[PDB]
Amino acid sequence: SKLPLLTENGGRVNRVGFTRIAREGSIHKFGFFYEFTQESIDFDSDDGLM
Amino acid sequence: PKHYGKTIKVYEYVPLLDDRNINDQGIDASGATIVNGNLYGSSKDIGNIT
Repeated sequence: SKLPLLTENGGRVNRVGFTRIAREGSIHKFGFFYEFTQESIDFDSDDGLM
Repeated sequence: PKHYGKTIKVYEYVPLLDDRNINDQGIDASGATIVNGNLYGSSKDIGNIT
């Protein structure tokens, strides 16, 4: 029922259109940290703690 | 030094002839077991020492 049949007379028949889409992504920020005192590394048994 | 906590410990070695040398190793001159293993300890009495 939707075939682009064309007659001998031509004319403005079977005009089509096009479209495009836009994709998108974004970045976000992350991070974490830890704290320590001088005594927690100086008096700690393990010198390789850090 | 580092990595040994905050406490310092040291041994004191009591002399053989001391009243606070309390041990159960005592065997007397005749071979009998005695309650003291420090000979006469801190005694200064001639009778006890003899």
